[PDB]
Amino acid sequence: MKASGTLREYKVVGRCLPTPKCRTPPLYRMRIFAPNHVVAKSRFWYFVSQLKKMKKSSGEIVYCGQVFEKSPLRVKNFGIWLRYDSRSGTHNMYREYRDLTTAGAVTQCYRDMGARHRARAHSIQIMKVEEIAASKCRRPAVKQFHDSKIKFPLPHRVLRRQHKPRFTTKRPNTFF
Amino acid sequence: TNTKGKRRGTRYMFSRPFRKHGVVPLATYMRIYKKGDIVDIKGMGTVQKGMPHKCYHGKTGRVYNVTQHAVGIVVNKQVKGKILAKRINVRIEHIKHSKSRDSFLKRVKENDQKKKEAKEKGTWVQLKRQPAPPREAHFVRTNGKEPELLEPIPYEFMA
Amino acid sequence: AKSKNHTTHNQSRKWHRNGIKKPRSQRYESLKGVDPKFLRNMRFAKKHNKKGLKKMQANNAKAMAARAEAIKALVVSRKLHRLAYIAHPKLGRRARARIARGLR
Amino acid sequence: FYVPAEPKLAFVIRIRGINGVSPKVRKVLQLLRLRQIFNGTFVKLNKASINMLRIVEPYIAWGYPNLKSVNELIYKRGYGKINKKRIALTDNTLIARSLGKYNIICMEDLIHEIYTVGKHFKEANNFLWPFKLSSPRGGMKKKTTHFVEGGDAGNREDQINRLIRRMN
RNA sequence: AUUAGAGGUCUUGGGGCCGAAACGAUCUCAACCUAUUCUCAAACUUUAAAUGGGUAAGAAGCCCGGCUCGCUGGUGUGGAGCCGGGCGUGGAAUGCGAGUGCCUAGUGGGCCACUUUUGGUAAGCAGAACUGGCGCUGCGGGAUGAACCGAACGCCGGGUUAAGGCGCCCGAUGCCGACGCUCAUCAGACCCCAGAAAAGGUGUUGGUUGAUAUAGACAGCAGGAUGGUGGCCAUGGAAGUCGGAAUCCGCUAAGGAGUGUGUAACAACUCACCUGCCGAAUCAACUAGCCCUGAAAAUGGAUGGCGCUGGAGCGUCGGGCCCAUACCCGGCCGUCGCUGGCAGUCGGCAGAGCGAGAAAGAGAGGGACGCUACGCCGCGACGAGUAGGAGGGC
RNA sequence: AAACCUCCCGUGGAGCAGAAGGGCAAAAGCUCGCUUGAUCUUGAUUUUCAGUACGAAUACAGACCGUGAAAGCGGGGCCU
RNA sequence: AGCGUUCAUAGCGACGUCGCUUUUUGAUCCUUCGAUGUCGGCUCUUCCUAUCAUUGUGAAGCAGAAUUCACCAAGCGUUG
RNA sequence: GUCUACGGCCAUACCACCCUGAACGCGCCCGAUCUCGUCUGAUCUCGGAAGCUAAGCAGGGUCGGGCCUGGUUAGUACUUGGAUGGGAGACCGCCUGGGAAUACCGGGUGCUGUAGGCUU
Repeated sequence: MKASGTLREYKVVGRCLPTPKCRTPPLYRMRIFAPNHVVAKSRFWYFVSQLKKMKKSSGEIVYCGQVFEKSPLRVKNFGIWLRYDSRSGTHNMYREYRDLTTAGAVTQCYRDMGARHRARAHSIQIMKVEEIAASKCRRPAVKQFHDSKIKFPLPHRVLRRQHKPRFTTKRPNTFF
Repeated sequence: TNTKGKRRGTRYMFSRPFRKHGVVPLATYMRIYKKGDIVDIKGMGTVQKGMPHKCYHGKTGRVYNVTQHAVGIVVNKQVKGKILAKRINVRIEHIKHSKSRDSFLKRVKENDQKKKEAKEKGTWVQLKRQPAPPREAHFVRTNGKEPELLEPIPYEFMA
Repeated sequence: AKSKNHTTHNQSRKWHRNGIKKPRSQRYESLKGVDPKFLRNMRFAKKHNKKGLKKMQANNAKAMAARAEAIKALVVSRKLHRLAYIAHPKLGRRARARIARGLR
Repeated sequence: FYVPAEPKLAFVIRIRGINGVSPKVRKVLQLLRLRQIFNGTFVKLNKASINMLRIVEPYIAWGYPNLKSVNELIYKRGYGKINKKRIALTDNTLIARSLGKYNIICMEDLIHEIYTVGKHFKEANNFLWPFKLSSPRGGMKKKTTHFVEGGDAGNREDQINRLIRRMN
């Protein structure tokens, strides 16, 4: 699964096909973070095949729906539990992020896991996403934004649009 | 290079199954074989007379000649880019009736049954087999219970 | 001055250029290899088949007569199909004749 | 929950070339009439056909065609195999001359027999010459890997329509 | 093949031990047996896959009736062979015109790669299996290149792509690209591929686990650091300060009948331990990223080069854009196919038609061109090529 | 400790000329009795294979026999 | 682990294990058999550093002297 | 219900031990003249019918061994196809499909054809 673009959260629920032995098998629900719903269904079977003795040939998807954010206008603190794989052995991690959507926090994690540990998206098994209260966060890079009177400047404003007047006259100003 | 011995590399092919050695069950001997019977070949090591060559163990042919103790079979043998329907004389012990043809013979009966039947009724009843179709649309009831959540378990070093 | 010993590298490709054709199937396969005692008698059964010829045609004449007196003892919407009946070239001729009086 | 009926129709497109291809894969690809790259065709799905698509899944990119995707394909890129000659479907008499014995006497009849897989899908679908689509305007993600892993091959279920709008 | 202890019995034996001696006892030590236990097998195996190999999916099939036989026999029994008749929803999917016979050249040095695999320390080594390549083959990309990636080629116009790319060489990011990581006095920079390991870092970035902390943390800076007692067995002499059996309480926020440095023991001090301020994560052990050490060769020197450090580097990703002989549309050439069409130029002896979804009759009682038919015309599809074969050459 | 006798347990841990593998328990082993199918003669087929030979082998058929109460079995050696 | 009176690491370092080099020999047989003149010395230039000396320094079981280990380093020497 | 004779499948039927077996039957058993054969009437063959279910045999039992059949092991090991995936390598992850075997834990403990009895 390539973590292409911004991921979306899908609610995928599926079950074994009915056999004459068990008429109605129980339903199984998952929260999948995926680019599109087609790769969500495949990534669903990846996990179900690990926890249950089920395969796509013996099962069916009874509902493939996308779950939306209940508060896309509130800054939230997200806790993520991963299961990534290094070049030597696998590890469990607990990472915190600070975003508006759970799907946005998860994609924030794939890029960060790819930058910090060179872990590619196919080796990560995100297992739990919990939006935590600000008092219960642990990582300090997130805890420093819990301030009712947060205040800071933008010190060294890197010049953008540095090619519009490609040959200008005045030196650019980096103070505003 | 390898040898060209007749029973070369048949250490397990002609061996008897586990705890199945000893005298041969007599039902194999009292088994009729008409001409044109589809027959699959399986060499048995207990009887060394009339064994088929190892290149026919597992192949299936049809009977064309019946002697006192053996039958003649016409088997297809692939020889470097050409098939040869060649004749072998194998003794009964290395022979079974093939059940590959019977499921067709059985299907012919219902086809011949459901043709004279439902003809006077007029109802056109499907005869040809059809592949497994895409399954229909149905409703899945979640009466009461709600689908339980699945989450990947955390890793923990086994060894 | 050694060399390659043996290989079947290109052979499977060579075999399938003109196909691996199954032997020519043919009804009435030859009777070579059959038990001589069975074959010897089988040739006698053919040698005397004409002996019962008058019995054959006599029992065959009544056998066609048997079934002779036998059979003689016995002997999605309506709108679109309506238009398909008019649009038929042969059996719609008498149907698309009101149209001749329609423009008149 | 309401589980919809799993689809009966699929549109298959050959996305890899003709150089260095397995003998088993090559045989299946010509049983689907996909001998050129970017050649398309309709396939009715069942246990037999699906397992043929699993053999050539690195070489094709199939999915479930939309109704509009069937319209544009038949209308813009629809050529009939009349007397073993690729002839453009310019008027209905070309269809009725060949598919009349199945009450298919117009383009709509043919589109209906294709979309809702009918009793005469085989004869109708075999009447169409394999669609010769153009290269996909806008590019591809990756031709060599499967769709789910960020590529283009395999089953992209309903996203096949976006690919048809660009290839057609 | 093989490791280890257990539980057994004299089943026997090894030195004995009180036995002259005695399966009587005695500790034994061994094998032996019974339960377990560690570790394996190309030439072992109870089990046992995936991939794979046959066969079947009808008319040459089914179902009745009758004859023939010297074969076979309780028995018109068995079987086979013959006639005759009846059954067509053509009995899975998909695709596709098949069958068959002559004559026949070249070749019979091969090589490479994924996966499997034998010998070998290994090899751009030797030998196999499977498929695909190269050879016989250009083209886009990999700077360069027999084989890698894309894609196979008539001659062109337009469009669009693949694999690759988009600081400049050099077509395309001159995006208000996104999020991070990294400083190298040897940085790094893209399949094949053309260079590095164990080990190590208080470089930095994340994680895991376990401990102290607002009955106030850790650094730093200072003060109390005793009372029973100068303890009982001890030494000429050790009082907490040389060695070992012992190792409690009052006064208290705390002090051990004691952690180093010194005298024959003393005096003194520090230490464990406790308060004052500072006022918040400190400490430990791991782990993984980038970087660094490990890291030495000979002409001067190579991420392709220049150069690049708010990347032109590394990871994860977006839009946009660039172009192959590939794909799409169009033109033209040729080949192949339709075993296509055309003798109907049927004219005042005239009547101008067979493009029409539907087995078959426009049935009787003065007018361009053309058709060297070995000609002319219309549709489609297709086009690499060494050795070799054939045809056509106005 | 091993001579011979007896009982018990004994799925083959023995034996079957030889290498190894397969096969075998009222036998294919061991011990006796009678024997010469290790004979005469056509073709067919398998194995190696070019689907040619030789060798070896498998099913028959025609004889003549052996053995056994008999069904049968036997034209060399349980098979390679 | 030890050696080094004492003291693992001043200098060493077993049992193990990871590499580098192509100034040794092998292994291979790719190039050359219508020929690439096949041992040494002599002569002469240049390059490498895995540094013997010399410059500048670190460490010693460095008192001095002498000698060991290591660092930057191939500028200049290395003979009769 | 059950047995005998001949069987088919050839342990769900075997093995160890224990219990109970009406009737018929099968046996043990009693003999050696004849048939036949042994060192030996033990076996084999033959002629019998006093005794007995002790044994065989049949049935049942055992937290039985074995066997049969499941669960678990485990979507694990392995594996088809795929990638300009990772890694210096050894090897590993993913995609697409297929998918085992012990230990450990359950359940089961012969079905059956022909012919003839007995329980009348």
